[PDB]
Amino acid sequence: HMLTNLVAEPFAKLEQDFGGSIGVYAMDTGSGATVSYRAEERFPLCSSFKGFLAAAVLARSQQQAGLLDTPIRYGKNALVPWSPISEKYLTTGMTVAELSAAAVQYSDNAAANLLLKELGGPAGLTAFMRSIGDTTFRLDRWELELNSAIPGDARDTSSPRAVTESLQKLTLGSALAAPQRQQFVDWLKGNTTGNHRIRAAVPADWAVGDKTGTCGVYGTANDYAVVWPTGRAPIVLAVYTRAPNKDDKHSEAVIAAAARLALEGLGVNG
Ligand SMILES: Cc1cc2oc(=O)cc(CP(=O)(O)O)c2cc1C
Ligand SMILES: Cc1cc2oc(=O)cc(CP(=O)(O)O)c2cc1C
Repeated sequence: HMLTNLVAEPFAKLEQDFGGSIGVYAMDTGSGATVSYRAEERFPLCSSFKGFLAAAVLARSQQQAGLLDTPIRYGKNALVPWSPISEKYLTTGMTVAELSAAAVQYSDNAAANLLLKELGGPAGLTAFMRSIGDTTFRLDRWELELNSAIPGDARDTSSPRAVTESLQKLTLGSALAAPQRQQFVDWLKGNTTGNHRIRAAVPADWAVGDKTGTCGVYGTANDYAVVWPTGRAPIVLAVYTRAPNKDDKHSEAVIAAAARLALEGLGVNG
């Protein structure tokens, strides 16, 4: 409770300047200390579900040897706006592992939908999240409909706390077997879409893996990350935003600033 109180007022001022709501949960995996701000409210996942999607693929690969190297062929009708990798392999197909890397590191929408199909759709990803003990996460729709970010709509949402707890289980805990855990971490470390979010708050000498989400409406965007500061245990954190009006713009700078405050509250000099 103490650390959450240290940064309560700065968080309130930051979201007031932003003009919306900011939700943050950050966990120091060494001491167990946490920082919360609106950490139990639901926020739209936007593309951030794609990280958990890749983890679910990795979990299935523990039971289905050769899943990762399976080729997937698809037609032009599988392409979705913002499919930067999968459009370049339309005429050849891609493997499940390549689709997973594209979904994580480029937020590729066609790749995400193809992998959702393999796992049984939104309910199948939700079922995987239930299997690791996450009772908050829900995915309901596909790309791009899941980005609607309608105020008060619980579809395609989770909470910053549940996102962080599930991220910890998959990247540092025992939810995945050791080889799959490191592959998930490696995919997150190679993300290309988050340079202006949590990574902007993290010194250059720290390792970081993250997954972004941007809904394109309602000031709604997010990022979650595992951060390895030098000389101490890793930090896991999630920063989610939303705003009341459809035309409100998200802010990457606000996400970076919220990450800075969370790390400061935890006592992580950065
Ligand atoms: C995609 C997926 C969905 C799942 O939904 C479940 O209800 C239970 C599990 C764990 P399992 O029973 O297979 O050990 C589960 C796993 C994956 C990858
Ligand atoms: C609708 C939409 C807007 C986006 O605007 C961005 O600025 C960044 C991305 C990639 P994301 O941050 O979601 O990983 C993005 C994705 C979608 C579907």
